[PDB]
Amino acid sequence: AGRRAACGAVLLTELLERAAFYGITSNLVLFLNGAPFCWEGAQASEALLLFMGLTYLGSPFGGWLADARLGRARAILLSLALYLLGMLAFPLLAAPATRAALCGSARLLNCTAARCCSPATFAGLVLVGLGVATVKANITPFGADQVKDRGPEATRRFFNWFYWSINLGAILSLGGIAYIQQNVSFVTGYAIPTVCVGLAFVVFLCGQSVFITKPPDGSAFTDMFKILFTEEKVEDVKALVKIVPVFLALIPYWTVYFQMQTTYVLQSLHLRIPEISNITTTPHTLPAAWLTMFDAVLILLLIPLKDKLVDPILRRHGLLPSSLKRIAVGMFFVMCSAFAAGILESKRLNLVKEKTINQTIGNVVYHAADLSLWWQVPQYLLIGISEIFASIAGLEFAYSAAPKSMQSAIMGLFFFFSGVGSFVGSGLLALVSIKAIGWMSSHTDFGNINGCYLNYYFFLLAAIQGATLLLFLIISVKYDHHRDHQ
Amino acid sequence: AGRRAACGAVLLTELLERAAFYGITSNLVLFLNGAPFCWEGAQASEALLLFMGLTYLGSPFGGWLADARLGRARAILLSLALYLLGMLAFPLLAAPATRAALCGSARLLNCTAARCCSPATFAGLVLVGLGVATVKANITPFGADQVKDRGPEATRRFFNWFYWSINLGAILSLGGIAYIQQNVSFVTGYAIPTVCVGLAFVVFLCGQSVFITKPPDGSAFTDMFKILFTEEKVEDVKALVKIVPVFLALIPYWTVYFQMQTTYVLQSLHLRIPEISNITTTPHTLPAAWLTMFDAVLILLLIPLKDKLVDPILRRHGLLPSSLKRIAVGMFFVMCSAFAAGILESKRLNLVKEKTINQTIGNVVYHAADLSLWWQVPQYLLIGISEIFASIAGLEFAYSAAPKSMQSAIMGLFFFFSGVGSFVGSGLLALVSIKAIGWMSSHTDFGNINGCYLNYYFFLLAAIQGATLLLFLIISVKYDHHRDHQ
Ligand SMILES: CC(C)C[C@H](NC(=O)[C@@H](N)CCCC[NH3+])C(=O)O
Ligand SMILES: CC(C)C[C@H](NC(=O)[C@@H](N)CCCC[NH3+])C(=O)O
Repeated sequence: AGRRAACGAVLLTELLERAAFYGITSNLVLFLNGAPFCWEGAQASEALLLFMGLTYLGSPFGGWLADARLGRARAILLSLALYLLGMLAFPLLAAPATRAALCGSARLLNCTAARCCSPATFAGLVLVGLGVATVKANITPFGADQVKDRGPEATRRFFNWFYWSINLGAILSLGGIAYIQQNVSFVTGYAIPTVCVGLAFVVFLCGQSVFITKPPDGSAFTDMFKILFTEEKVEDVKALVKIVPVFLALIPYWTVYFQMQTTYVLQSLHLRIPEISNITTTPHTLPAAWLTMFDAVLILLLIPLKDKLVDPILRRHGLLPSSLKRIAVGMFFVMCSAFAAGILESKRLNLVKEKTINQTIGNVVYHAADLSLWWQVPQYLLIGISEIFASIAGLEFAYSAAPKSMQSAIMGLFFFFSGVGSFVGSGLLALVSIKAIGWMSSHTDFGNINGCYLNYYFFLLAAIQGATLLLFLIISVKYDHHRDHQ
Repeated sequence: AGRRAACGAVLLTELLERAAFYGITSNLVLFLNGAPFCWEGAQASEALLLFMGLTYLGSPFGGWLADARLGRARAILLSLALYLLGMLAFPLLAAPATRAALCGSARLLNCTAARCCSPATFAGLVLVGLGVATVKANITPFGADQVKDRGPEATRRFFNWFYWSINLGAILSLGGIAYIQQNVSFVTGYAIPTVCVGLAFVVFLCGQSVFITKPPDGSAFTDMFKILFTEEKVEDVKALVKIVPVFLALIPYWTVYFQMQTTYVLQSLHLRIPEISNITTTPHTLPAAWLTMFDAVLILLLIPLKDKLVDPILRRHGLLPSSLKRIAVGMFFVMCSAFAAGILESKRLNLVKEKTINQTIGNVVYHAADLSLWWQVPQYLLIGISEIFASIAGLEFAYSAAPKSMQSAIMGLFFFFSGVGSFVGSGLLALVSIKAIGWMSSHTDFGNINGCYLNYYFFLLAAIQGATLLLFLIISVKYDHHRDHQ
């Protein structure tokens, strides 16, 4: 022990940061379709798409800022400051007293009659995305540096609870904050994540007195020679060009898991959801963020079992000693869950032809089938086993396979390739929606999937995941042969 | 080279042996339901079940005979002699001139009116099964001993063409011999496999002059001490008790692949099969052995591609150096094929509700769907990739992981555990047919599956295969750690 405070402070900072981030993405589309904006669905979705795109693209640049110029701690503080500065825009816009201060004074109430307060919300989204980008690429290596002098097992044990805190903040946001934004006063609904950001900044500032920081290395990126003589700078390029194919093969894995995360909630919208006695009935409604947290809850339950039972057994039996093998196991569980979801959708698509029941979730009617929502339990347990096997392993791999000088930059490139996979998954979803292929071609997301073929999409995702699993297993052997052999 | 004749003779012997064996099992049920016997379907199926059971149970005993008493070459010759002696019973029974010599003189022609010539056919089946049992357990180690002094790569290359010859004899039997037994004169239909057995015996006798044999070791099994001091006899037990869990975990793999081999042909019976111009039309009919060889043809096509392209690349890239990893890859392909077959059956079960077409294969009407048989091409290509990855690897593993003194016995135990898996698969098929579970509960095999749920059975087989794949991958690491480390 001894360094328990330096880890707890980073865990709390990441928890609050993820809570605020999943608060801004849980009801942003519904907020843009409201009194102050009255935007259309296309632009409302494009706003969140550009937000996540800036978050993914900005992430590497945040690592370069934390490595070449700043010390990866002042970088986190500055990024959290820019994050908090952009967080006030949403409560200031939702408040009628300050909506006049932001831009004009929004008159449109029933959306009877092209964007209002566009620069304000766009600057807020840009600053929030850049803040999340610079934080996520610098919070995992700086957090793992607190226990780096104890061995890789300490970093893995820390990353376990790091992921656990990320999906306890996500549950606290999607469960509590989103329900507040959906049914009760909205100004406080957006003010709570801002308070979370402020508390995270304060916690990091107080924890700076016990953190073990590293001085910046400015003359590290200028020595990326590409024409072929100081030493220890050649190895930083040899250890960098060898980890690129791993991320390239992980891109389609991100594609499959992001499309699965979207389509799983989309399918959960079309199942029989039980009514909470007096929480989702009149005059309130059930938020969709709970259907989204249906998999963070399982992860939160699962992680303590892996850290206490699975990891010691696998360590004392010599099973899965490297992170790449755990990533392969996670991808196998991902394709298994995709096949299970395809089976469940094939069974569900036969029930909607006979009888459909109407349910209201997002103040909209969904024609669900006569099938309990708890039938998604196996398909969610499988992705729960996969993320605790693939995501934590990928994080500790990006932390360990990176050079000592370039860590935040490599983590930012990891998140950027994850975002590239997400965009490839969006393009794949748009590809199967053409007139040639009738799979998922009724309308855009959050609609009616009774006329679509989601089981075929799940089977295609499973086949793709299996192919990229074989590819990753092929390239994993070619990479582990240079870790302790060459 | 230099030893090309000693390998070609064993390949031809195995080819003819497998051809005769797959000739006796292609139309045995239809033969027992005919003029000389007029048996019922239950006893006709029980006869083949007991035949295969004696084949599987007898296999280890054949290895003990080839190791403790005989020299594994005289054992093969004696087993082939007993095989040929039991092969004459079927042509002698089918011939009207000798049917009176066998037992009485069978009068029942239209089966108007409890077994006729029961001792004759039972003794023939018993002797043929014991012959196949003693041959299969002694033909692979004796055949692999011709190239054992060149390295494991030579044994793997030999086993490739060994499997290729096994499924070229199977095609020559199911394609040519079964079509002769189905439409044209039946006496010659059963006399052809007997000629094949005689030719195999003659070929082995002529090739005995170039085979490299091993003297028998009688004092090898008496030293299986189980209470706990000559050396090299303790290692023979340590290398024997360690390979038992591998076979125990391979048992459910055999269960899944035997049930798949049965249900794949059963599903192929319910698809649109094109008519050969003047081969399957009046007055002839399409044999089911061709629908069964639909996967041996693909294997025959695939094997030369693996021996010439896949193996050199995997060798020069350090990929899959052990047989257990290839077995795991084969099991992964098996579960992938099971999922694909489940998808295809889910698509097929929706077409039979609208329109069904009638087709005659075994002189019986099948209500097939309006779906081409060539849609089974992916599900058969996957099992083709699996067998060339799992079966050859399992054979070379049973040959290499066995002690030098006990090889045929270990191969016989391998085939016995395969048969145990087959019987477990039969019990599993009988388990899902209870009144509680409506999966495959219309009737016995070779019937109507339009009222059954074969897609659910395929999904269950896929889940079981994945579970046993994870188990095998877990136990594979615990076994490879004592090959070159301990
Ligand atoms: C791999 C990264 C990009 C994703 C990771 N996701 C989670 O932690 C989820 N378990 C949270 C669930 C909320 C929506 N389904 C992350 O948070 O960074
Ligand atoms: C693993 C052993 C027991 C099976 C093996 N099977 C084959 O070779 C098939 N490819 C033959 C196909 C004919 C019926 N589908 C064997 O022959 O021993």
